Amino acid sequence: ENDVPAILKEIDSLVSREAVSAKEVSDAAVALTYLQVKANRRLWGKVLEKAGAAQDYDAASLTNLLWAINTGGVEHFKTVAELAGPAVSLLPSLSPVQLSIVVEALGGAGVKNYELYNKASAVVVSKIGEFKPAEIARVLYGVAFGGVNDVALAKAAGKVFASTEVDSRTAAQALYALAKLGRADKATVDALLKSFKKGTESASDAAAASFALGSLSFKAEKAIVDALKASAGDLAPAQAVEAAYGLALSGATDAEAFKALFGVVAPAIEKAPDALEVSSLAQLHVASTISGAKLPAAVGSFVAKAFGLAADAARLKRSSAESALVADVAAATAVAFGAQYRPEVASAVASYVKTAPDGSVLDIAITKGDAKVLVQAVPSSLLTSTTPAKPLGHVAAYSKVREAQGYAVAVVPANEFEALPDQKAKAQYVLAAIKKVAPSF
Amino acid sequence: AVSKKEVLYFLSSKDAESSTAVKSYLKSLYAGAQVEATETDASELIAQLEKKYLSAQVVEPGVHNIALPLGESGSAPVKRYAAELFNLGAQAGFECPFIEVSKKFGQETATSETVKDVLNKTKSYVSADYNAALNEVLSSVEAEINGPVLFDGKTEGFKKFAAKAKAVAVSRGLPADTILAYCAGSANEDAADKVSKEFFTWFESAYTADAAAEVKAIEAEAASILDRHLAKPVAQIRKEQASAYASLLKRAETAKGAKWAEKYLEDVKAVQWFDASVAEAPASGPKVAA
Amino acid sequence: LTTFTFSGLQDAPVAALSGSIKLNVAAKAGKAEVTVAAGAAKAATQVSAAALRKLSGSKISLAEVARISVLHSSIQNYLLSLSNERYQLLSQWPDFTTMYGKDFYYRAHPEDLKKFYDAADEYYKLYETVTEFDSLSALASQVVPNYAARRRSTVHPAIGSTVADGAFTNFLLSKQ
Amino acid sequence: ADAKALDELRKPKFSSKYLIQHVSQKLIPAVK
Amino acid sequence: YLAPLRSDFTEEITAPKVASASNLVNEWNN
Amino acid sequence: CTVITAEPLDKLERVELTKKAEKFVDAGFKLVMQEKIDKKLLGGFVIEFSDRRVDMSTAKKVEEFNNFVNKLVLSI
Repeated sequence: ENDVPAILKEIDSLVSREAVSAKEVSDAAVALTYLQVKANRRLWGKVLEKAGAAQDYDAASLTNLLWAINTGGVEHFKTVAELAGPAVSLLPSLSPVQLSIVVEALGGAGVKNYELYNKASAVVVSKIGEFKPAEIARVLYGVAFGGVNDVALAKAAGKVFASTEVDSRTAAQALYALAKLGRADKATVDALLKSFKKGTESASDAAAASFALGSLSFKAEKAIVDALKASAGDLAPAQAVEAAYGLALSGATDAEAFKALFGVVAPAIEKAPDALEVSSLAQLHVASTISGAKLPAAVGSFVAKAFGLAADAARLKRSSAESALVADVAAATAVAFGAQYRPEVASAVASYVKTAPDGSVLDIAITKGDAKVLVQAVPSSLLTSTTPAKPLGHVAAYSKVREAQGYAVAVVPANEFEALPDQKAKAQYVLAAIKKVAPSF
Repeated sequence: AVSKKEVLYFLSSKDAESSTAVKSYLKSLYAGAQVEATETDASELIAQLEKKYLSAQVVEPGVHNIALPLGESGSAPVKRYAAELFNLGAQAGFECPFIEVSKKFGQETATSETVKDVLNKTKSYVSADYNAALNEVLSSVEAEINGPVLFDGKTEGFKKFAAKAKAVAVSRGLPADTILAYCAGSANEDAADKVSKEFFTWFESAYTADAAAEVKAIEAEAASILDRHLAKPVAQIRKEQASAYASLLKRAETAKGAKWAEKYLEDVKAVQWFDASVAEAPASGPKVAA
Repeated sequence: LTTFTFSGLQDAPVAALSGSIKLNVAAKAGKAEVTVAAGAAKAATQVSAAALRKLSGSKISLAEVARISVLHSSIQNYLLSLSNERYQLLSQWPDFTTMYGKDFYYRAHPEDLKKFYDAADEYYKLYETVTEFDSLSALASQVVPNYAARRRSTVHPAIGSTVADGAFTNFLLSKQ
Repeated sequence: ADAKALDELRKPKFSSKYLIQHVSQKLIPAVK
Repeated sequence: YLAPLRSDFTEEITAPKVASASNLVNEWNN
Repeated sequence: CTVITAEPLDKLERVELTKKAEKFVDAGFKLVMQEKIDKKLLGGFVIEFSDRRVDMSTAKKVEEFNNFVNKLVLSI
């Protein structure tokens, strides 16, 4: 009388014929996510095939389909980004809850459609107060994760996030959107952080808020970390790694919470070492090295290799406005230790490229006897997008993990470095930054 | 095996035959093997050549996983196609395509002192119509100055050239002012996002029109090939396709021991497996063990 | 998809839309009882808000199992959709089997009769070659290598003339 | 034999990838 | 069904070379 | 001689230049090279011996490099 696989056979027979309309496939996807059918991939694929192939789409069926795609955890870029046609064409015809669901579920998959996000931000910046704050958090999430660095929406959303008290889930979505934006406006993040005081109804709430606070590098909140140490069973390993990483970047000392988050990722790595991305293994190594927590003996060395792999892959695919910056900083660092002509500049630049202990290649590394001083260049991509322009938390992450390898990381940001008029002022700034961390040089 | 620099491009890659190589290398590193040192050598020519021949090993399998939007009406399939090409370029180590072709411009003509040598060295990376229009604007400025228009920017010859280059740019349909205000930046963010929200709408129209032109070329090529092929009798079609398949299979059976011939034969056997497994159950499709 | 999702049991679809499958939920405050009716089978589970947030922790990552490529299957799908448009005008050819009898053979000029019989033979040729569907998979591998050599650029795969013209106007109209 | 995998069937088959690899394994050592 | 594998790059950013519309529909309608 | 460079000469760079260019005159010859400037070269130098032209420049190096690669990619 209550049988799940028989109704899954019924839905599989439903979306296998020729004449599935929009409402039928939208209903099939909703009834799939209400039944938690992740074990059966091909039935989900039939639903996505008939959802991409369908030609009619009204507002309700498209909204329910995008809701089911986002909530079911299913990703397929072709069928999701080909739903943006019905998203743009019905963008007047969507209610604010529907427009929020549509733009959030299309921003989740990384759909690079700038006209949809531009028009949705325009509609939500004309009618600001009409949207409930969860809806403006969803539109902020969708415009932030779709590649749009829209900041008019960010300030006009932070006004509402500071005026009216929002939910924990709404504030977590707002924080994660601001972390992808890279904003670090303390006046609105601190207004959003009062919502994390009643306890988190979901573990993804506290995990995403911890990652957002860590990536903007503020602090812990004493109730996010309690929710994480209380409910780290409802986290995927790729989610719990980002939770521990956002805790360690924010400066947390609660090693019990790191034990809780590590005891759900380390059985996942020991079960399948190939299940997580190398970026996630680097985040696990940074979280395990900064907070002083421990790992198993086969996992600590594994993420010790994998952090070197992730730093090398970030080195090789450098954006070549950072490569000119590293050449500039290495030239000013060669001059700062005595170089008045060009061949000694080039021979001192070509000697700063010594190898790290874990296998990675450090661009500027100086050894005077036993003292290793590294210089880090932070171009614009690892800076905060607001006008004070402080570096992000991943910068301090790399600095604090190289400090555990024995290096004195003199971080040189490029909001200040490229404003100096001559190369001698750049050598002055590089020596002032090296003397600040290790004045023995 | 993987040669320790192929693995570094494949971490952000997501095609299957590279993802299995990453996962095999990480399974090798899990069972007590050491990660080699990344080579602190290979000066900028060999480094750029290694980039050129390592990013192609990500671009080339990543192209064949991107379905063309052939014969689709609307603006969203073309935007999906160009968005997938953007994500492939971002996973292959390329930058934003605007930034990359700008870097190619600044790399080709770092030392061209007049505007004619800039306009003749990057003739290829610009359309020949826009290059011919810039040649006629340059000769219209040289008809007044009777000197080579200096590629300096503060020279009044270059300013009188730029006041007509902006004219031919807006005449070509592209807003020069929006692009210039974006790439020169601005001070306040409340006026910088209002030029970003015009430059990126131009940019979305730009790559949408370019990917749509590529799709129109593939549509016209497929229509030409089919309208040639449907004129033939059946037996000529069958024997010429069997002959071309036999010759292209003899090209792979001629080479032995090489990796591409072996992978070619493994892919032929995988295609025959696909045909046999569809034949085993045609209403359900190929057998995928989950 | 991203790492963290923010949907489930909140502004959700409360009801189904089409008659092929009927859905109803129980909009309580803490949990929710669902019931789904699709024809002969009936299903009704009970899930919580903390059970849908565990759903998007594992990503499905749907991918297409194609014969040769997704690219080659897209080009072959287009070639078959063109061959359908040729077939749909071979479907409107007039029937010549109703003019084969000998009250049409002997009332007609001999050269016009040879021309009519050659027209019937030409229709059999055209209809037997437009339905050679096994040859489209070999035709679509002639469009593939030129296209893949176009996307194997030294600049960028997605690059084209309009983006290069805009960046050339930016590079030209700056200082030096 | 039959029903291989999913991550073995998502390989685009007749991409080049190996003539690019056969050049890059014989050009880069011959140019260093 | 199988293609000649090429290992070469395009250097220029050129027009996509739209071919001419072949005359099969007019010939078959005639 | 005539040393055609890209940047004006520095004191250690000049003595390294007369160290590297000394291996072309086939004795202990004291090259009394003259200096010229040429922004078209992207670094390096060009010796004009007034009988021969020795091209240690960078633009010639990248042209010979691209010719070598475009000669090897057609050989494979």
